[PDB]
Amino acid sequence: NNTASIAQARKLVEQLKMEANIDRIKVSKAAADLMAYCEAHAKEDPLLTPVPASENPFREKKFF
Amino acid sequence: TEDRIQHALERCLHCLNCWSLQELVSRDPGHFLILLEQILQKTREVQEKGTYDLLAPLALLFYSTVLCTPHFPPDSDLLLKAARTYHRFLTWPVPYCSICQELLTFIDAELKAPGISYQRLVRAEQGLSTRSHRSSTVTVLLLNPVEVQAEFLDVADKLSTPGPSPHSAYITLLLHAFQATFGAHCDLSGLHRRLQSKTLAELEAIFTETAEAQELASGIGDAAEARQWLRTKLQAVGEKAGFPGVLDTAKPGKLRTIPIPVARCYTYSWNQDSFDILQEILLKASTLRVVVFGSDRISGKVARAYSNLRRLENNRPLLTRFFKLQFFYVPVDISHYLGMLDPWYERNVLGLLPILADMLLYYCRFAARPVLLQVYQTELTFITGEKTTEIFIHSLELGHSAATRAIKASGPGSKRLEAVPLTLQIIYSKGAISGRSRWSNMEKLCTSVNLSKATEALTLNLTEVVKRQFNQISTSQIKVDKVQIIGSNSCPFAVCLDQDERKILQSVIRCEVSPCCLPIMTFS
Amino acid sequence: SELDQLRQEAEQLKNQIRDARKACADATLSQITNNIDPVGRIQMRTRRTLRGHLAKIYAMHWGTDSRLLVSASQDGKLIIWDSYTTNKVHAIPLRSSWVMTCAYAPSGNYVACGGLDNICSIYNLKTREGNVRVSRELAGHTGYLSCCRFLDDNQIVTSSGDTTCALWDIETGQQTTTFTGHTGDVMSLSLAPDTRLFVSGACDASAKLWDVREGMCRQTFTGHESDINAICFFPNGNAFATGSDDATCRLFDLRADQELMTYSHDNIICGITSVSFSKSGRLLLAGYDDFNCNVWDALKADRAGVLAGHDNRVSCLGVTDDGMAVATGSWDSFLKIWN
Amino acid sequence: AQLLYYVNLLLIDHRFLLRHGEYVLHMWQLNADKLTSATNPDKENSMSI
Repeated sequence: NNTASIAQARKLVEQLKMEANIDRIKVSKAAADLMAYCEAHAKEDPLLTPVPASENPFREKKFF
Repeated sequence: TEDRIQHALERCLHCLNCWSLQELVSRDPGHFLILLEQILQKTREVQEKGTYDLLAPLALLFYSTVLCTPHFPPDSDLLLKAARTYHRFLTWPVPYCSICQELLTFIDAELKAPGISYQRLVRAEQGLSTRSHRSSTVTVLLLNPVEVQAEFLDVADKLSTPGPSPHSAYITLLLHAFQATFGAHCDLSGLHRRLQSKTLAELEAIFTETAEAQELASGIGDAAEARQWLRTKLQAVGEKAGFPGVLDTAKPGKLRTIPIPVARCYTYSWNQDSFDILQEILLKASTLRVVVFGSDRISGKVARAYSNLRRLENNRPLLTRFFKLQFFYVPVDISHYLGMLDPWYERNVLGLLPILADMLLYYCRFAARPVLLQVYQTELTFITGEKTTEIFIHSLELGHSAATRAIKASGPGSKRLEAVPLTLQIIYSKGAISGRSRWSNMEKLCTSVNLSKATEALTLNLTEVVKRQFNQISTSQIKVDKVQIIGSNSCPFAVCLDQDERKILQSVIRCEVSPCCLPIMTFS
Repeated sequence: SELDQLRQEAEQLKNQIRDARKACADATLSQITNNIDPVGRIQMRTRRTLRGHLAKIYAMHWGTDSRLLVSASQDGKLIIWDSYTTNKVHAIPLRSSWVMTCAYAPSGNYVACGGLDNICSIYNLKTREGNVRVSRELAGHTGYLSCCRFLDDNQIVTSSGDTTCALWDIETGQQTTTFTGHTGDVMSLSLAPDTRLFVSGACDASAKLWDVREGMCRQTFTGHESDINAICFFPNGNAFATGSDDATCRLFDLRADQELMTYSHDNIICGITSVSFSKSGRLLLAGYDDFNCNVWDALKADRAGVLAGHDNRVSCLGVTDDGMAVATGSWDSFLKIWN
Repeated sequence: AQLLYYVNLLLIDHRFLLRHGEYVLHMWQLNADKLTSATNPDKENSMSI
């Protein structure tokens, strides 16, 4: 029962070679990027900053 | 010895006593004739007193004993006396006359050919085949490790070990074959030593020339002549063979209990409930013995695989083209049901090399009485229009109970995953003992429907909801044999067969019910 | 020989990956985010309630229009709601009552669902006769359909309990691509803003980034101590969060190919059922198996708020494409919109 | 014990044999009447044993 274990263990090692063959980026820069993304799109997010009730479709109008 | 055997017999037919007695007799060949005479006398005490109860155990005891008795005196009247004893039972109901006719056939075989029964049984058990008369009775064991018990697992492991050998098996069979006929005029040691020096091929040529006359002499009307003409046949064979003087010796050569070489036992682990394991094993004139351990839940699964295999092989005979199937149930609800019914089953095999494995290599060779439960054929229908008739054997379910079962049997899903009533039509036939069925029809708002056991009858738990909100429940059991359930396409219900979650079914719009080789067995 | 050398090559390449990741692990997100002003307390209110489901709700998915939303429920039904009006735009009865997932198409014309039927049933809302007709039964999966997301009207990715995902072409009814590799049931998936990549979470307590284009596993992320129940991309598409039965969420960046942040608390002991990001991503909304739906500051990792409007497990939740409202379906048979 | 039903059945039959098997019989209700050896023709409201 080696033909299965070997065919499996080869996929594993061919997969692990795939994952290791990537140019990673410093975690610090990943964070800086995400923080500055939220900083960029924070205004367009009504969940973060409460918007006026007039712009809220679920509280100021029943006709749509 | 005599009184001990008689008193142990009195204990035998009143849990391991059967074994104590087989061992006691096995010690010194003398005991066998004592026990046989005692049995016979007792069977005439019944031939004349009554109490049908005690015919089956006594017939079994006689069969078991005479089956292995090392040798009968040429002048002994024991077999003819036994024939005269059992030739007076034909005036009894069925099956007593059937048992007795079969036993008389066995006695006919004995007289016409000594040691024919033991040699046939073992040659079937050991898989050794003559070029003409082939025989194989292979006992394969099905065991799920976590369900079976330690000791039992040890028994299975030991049985899997190929204890006997073909050459040792041939030696033992030639020994018993010569000792049943010649007996005290044959020195065991002598032959046995003029035997081990031989080879497997010639041991076969001989055991074959032997079994062939063991048959041809059995099939002749002059049992006494056939007998002496068989002693003579074996003599004329043993002369050529090359152990002359070993036989027909004027000394009182002693007799001893030659054992029964265990049959070819294979073990296969059951991490399954379907019998596809059996076909896969097969992928690796004869019979096959399957022995399984009886757990409580396993019940349903076991009986549902019984039904599935039967119908599958009915569609196409594959496992029944070269082997005949024999399935054995070993306790470890059906167990309770059979426990109080058959006192012989509750005495010998309900409770259960080691004693356990002798009483399991014993039970499995004698019991030949199939007692079967009424399989229930049920044809379902879905919204898609699929119709098939698959069986349940212990109980059926429908409604929210089967959905709950699936809800928890989902594992990955059961971690990420009220009984709405069902407006269904119930058309059930209250059966009549006289045959005058009584129809009654309703439509009721019931949540779950549970067929349960009581030709047989089926009790049915109904769960009526008079009002939804904690639905109201009025559970009523009513005896019914043919029941028809009609459910609108817009009211599919979760149907489960045999309480096993592997067969929880949905989308059913209609369920028809009506009571309806491989046998399951019961000792008496 | 060949298998022991291949096993030691596997277990050497693994520590090469661990060292390639530890090299980039210079600073944590909690340090970098220590300075930024906390988000405060996200006081949320139940705006709507969507009644009509007769039993547990198993899934829901917003439409790209932000107004319509599908929801699959234990009662065997798939309802399309108009969140603004609370009226049921559709009440589709399913052939199999064991529905577990649903997915409004981005166009709004198609909806998909599936479950233990091992089939991804695609339905058409804009039918020739205007009825709710079944366009396709995408069959082929050997396990329960656990989740699926439309790429378009004609393409759809589905995950299954066979430890695989698959891209389908609805026209042919055939598995365009098959995404094998998981060693456990794939509970969830999520298409990136770029439809060429998607991540998937499985019961192996690990997530995997897949290439829709080719069909190969690009990266594999670990860290969870239990089954991953839900997964989705960060709005930008360079990161994704996973919720697990170990009572924790975790954030993974693709470019850094490692965990950035953990979201958990000693008080929180039950697993996470669902996760979603706000339009900006500053807020992470995690569903739990204690009738709660906690709001986390994605950067501070602090529990900003709690949505407690359900009597039973908060099974599913979503956010509109405009982030204007949060839907949460639950086992209490009711969905609830929040703002 | 106030008699309410009766029925009879021969044990040997006309052709010199003994009766053997399952038998379902319909009872008469209540002389030469009690020696009858035939079954009630009322097959739909008679007591069957």
